[PDB]
Amino acid sequence: VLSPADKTNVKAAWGKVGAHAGEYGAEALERMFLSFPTTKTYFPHFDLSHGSAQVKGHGKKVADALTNAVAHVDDMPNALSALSDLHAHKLRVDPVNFKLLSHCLLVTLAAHLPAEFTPAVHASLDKFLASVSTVLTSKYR
Amino acid sequence: VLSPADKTNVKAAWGKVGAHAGEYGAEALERMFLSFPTTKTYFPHFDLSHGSAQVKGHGKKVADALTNAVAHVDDMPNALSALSDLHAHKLRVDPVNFKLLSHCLLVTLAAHLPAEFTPAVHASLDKFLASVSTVLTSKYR
Amino acid sequence: VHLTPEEKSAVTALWGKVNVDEVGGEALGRLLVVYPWTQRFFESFGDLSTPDAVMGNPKVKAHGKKVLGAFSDGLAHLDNLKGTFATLSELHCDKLHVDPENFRLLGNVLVCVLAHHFGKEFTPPVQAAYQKVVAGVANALAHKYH
Amino acid sequence: VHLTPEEKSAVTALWGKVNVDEVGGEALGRLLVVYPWTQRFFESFGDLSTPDAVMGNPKVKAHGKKVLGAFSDGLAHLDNLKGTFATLSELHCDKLHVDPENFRLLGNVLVCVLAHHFGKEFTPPVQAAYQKVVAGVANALAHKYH
Ligand code: HEM
Ligand code: HEM
Ligand code: HEM
Ligand code: HEM
Ligand SMILES: C[C@H](Oc1cc2cc(C(N)=O)ccc2nc1N)c1cc(F)ccc1-n1cccn1
Ligand SMILES: C[C@H](Oc1cc2cc(C(N)=O)ccc2nc1N)c1cc(F)ccc1-n1cccn1
Repeated sequence: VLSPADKTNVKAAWGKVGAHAGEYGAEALERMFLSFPTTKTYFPHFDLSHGSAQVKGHGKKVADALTNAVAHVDDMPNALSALSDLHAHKLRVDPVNFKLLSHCLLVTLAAHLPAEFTPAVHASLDKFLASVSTVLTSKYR
Repeated sequence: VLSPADKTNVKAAWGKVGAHAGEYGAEALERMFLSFPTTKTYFPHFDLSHGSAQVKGHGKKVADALTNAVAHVDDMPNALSALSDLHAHKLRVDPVNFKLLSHCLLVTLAAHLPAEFTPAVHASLDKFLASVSTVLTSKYR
Repeated sequence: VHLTPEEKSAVTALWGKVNVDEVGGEALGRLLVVYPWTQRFFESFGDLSTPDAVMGNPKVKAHGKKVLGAFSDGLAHLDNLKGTFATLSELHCDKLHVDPENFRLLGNVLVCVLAHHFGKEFTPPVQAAYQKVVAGVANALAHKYH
Repeated sequence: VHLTPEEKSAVTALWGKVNVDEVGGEALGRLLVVYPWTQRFFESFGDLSTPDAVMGNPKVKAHGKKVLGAFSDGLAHLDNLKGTFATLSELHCDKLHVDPENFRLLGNVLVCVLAHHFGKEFTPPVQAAYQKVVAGVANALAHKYH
């Protein structure tokens, strides 16, 4: 459950990503596939080599989905319903993988936006990514 | 994220508890303290011996809070705000303990209401107790 | 896993009454229904689209019987779970890529099934002893992850 | 924990540049702020009521330095983590009753702090090597709970 301060922190921190969206999303995926190789088993059809156009395109889609979640932070089950049907019903992603990607996104933000990644902002982003993760792994339609 | 079917399944199974609320709540606590002794460290001031009046009284409070959560299933952050104040801000209960009590509640329901404890109902009760757990362990004031 | 002589006696007596044709399949079926992402590991079983389809699926029942056999094996080797299960842990970790949190989930679903079958006979002390057993089994299945 | 000669070299080179006065306290402070229930274990440190109060607390900074020392001890004994952390595992299990999931959380917070300090130099291959290290440390700390 996000606090009002959590929502302000998430809107401000994720707002600093802006046009870097795709780059941060692609780097988080790259970090995930290298650090936790079992995550690669969900993407057998992807070219996963460094500078892969497919990972770059996917990174943009993931980051744009998070931007959409921020734009509907009080109505995420409704706003993310199609993504939930994809990850929960179709792909059957184990919830552990969402913890891994969420962690890799935080690492990416810490490395490239250090002034924004304060302890309070880190706590708010962790809660936001955990809330998005529960929505994407739940069957509620 | 609870589905509309989840909400009705929870209303139907928990509705069969009724006057046996305190007894199921007390048994779930008893099961928890015996199976996972570290949970006793949150209750140093309690008499935790078998048939303890304190555990029985506490069991009724826990079960009545769940009945209230069922009655406000779409507005749990607001309805359970005082319980989040207590568990998240004051007692600082580690979220693992909520998984343990939730499991002990499911065991109690399986043992005493077998006709109610179908796989569909078991799935709905697990999701409901996980949602209640996140509310009680979150700081959202 | 350390069980008291009283716990060993209670665990053994209840285990001898377990319906070996049903309990495993019911634990596996409930895992698939309650934690739906676990279905990804069992695509070869066919139809798992509804709770009734899962529970009545013959592949779920046959595989569940094998899983129950492995918990039975655990109960017979409580002093050497890591050794006994070494090759089983290798299969789950290296070949199947099953995240270890799922082993804890299956152990707890099995406890729910035992409570469902035994009612008031699955007492809080009997449950406490079974929790030590299923935690031991889960830790042994996760041990080859490092 | 198995690290390649390349990973060993990258881990050692970055570790030698770690600010020993700050990194541990920042990892511990962030654990307390990001996972607030962890504060229950540190009531003797006094004021932890705000993020600024946590991060500037001298007990958090001094204890964080000891935690960093223990991760460093892990790096010095990668082939024998369970042996190295045996007494620390018993302390966190038997005396402190810290649930083992919290060890994984601290390891990952430390990785976030290393990324925060090193920026683009904390590359995806450097991170991957550190993930093996912190997972190894977390597993070794949890080993006496079984
Ligand atoms: C913050 C968490 C996540 C978000 C916001 C997210 C978002 C997305 C989006 C927007 C798509 C594209 C859907 C489309 O094509 O219309 C997608 C696809 C997919 N996601 Fe996720 N995802 C997340 C986590 C995960 C994780 C943890 C995994 C597995 C490790 C995963 C596996 C997939 C796969 C396999 C696809 C299909 C890719 C393809 O064939 O093109 N996702 N995700
Ligand atoms: C479904 C989950 C839970 C519910 C609905 C719940 C509900 C409650 C309620 C209604 C009270 C009484 C508040 C009052 O006196 O006005 C309470 C007190 C308390 N709860 Fe929980 N609780 C839950 C889980 C837990 C867990 C997992 C723990 C720790 C293992 C815990 C520890 C406590 C403690 C220590 C108190 C204070 C008892 C006293 O001094 O009287 N609770 N809880
Ligand atoms: C923690 C308790 C568990 C026990 C005792 C257990 C036991 C077993 C046993 C005895 C086998 C048969 C081995 C063989 O003959 O080659 C097996 C196979 C397997 N297990 Fe487990 N298992 C456990 C948990 C899990 C979980 C949680 C999953 C997935 C979520 C899983 C997925 C599988 C799969 C996919 C196979 C191969 C089935 C096939 O042949 O198609 N197991 N398990
Ligand atoms: C996984 C990495 C961890 C490492 C390497 C670690 C390391 C240490 C070390 C070296 C000590 C000092 C022991 C002594 O003075 O004899 C210590 C103490 C302690 N640790 Fe940890 N720890 C870890 C995780 C945790 C976590 C997650 C918690 C709580 C959530 C925790 C709570 C404590 C507490 C309460 C003490 C005693 C502090 C005091 O003296 O009042 N530790 N830890
Ligand atoms: C609008 C939202 O509604 C709910 C959020 C829930 C979250 C969980 C959960 N598990 O995080 C479980 C039940 C919920 N029920 C709601 N009504 C809400 C209401 C509130 F009073 C405070 C914060 C939020 N919030 C916005 C984003 C995240 N939380
Ligand atoms: C009213 C509630 O609102 C939210 C629930 C949230 C849960 C999470 C979560 N992490 O489970 C994250 C964000 C949420 N935001 C909400 N607005 C809701 C809305 C919906 F469309 C479907 C189900 C529920 N629901 C009722 C009980 C539990 N879920």
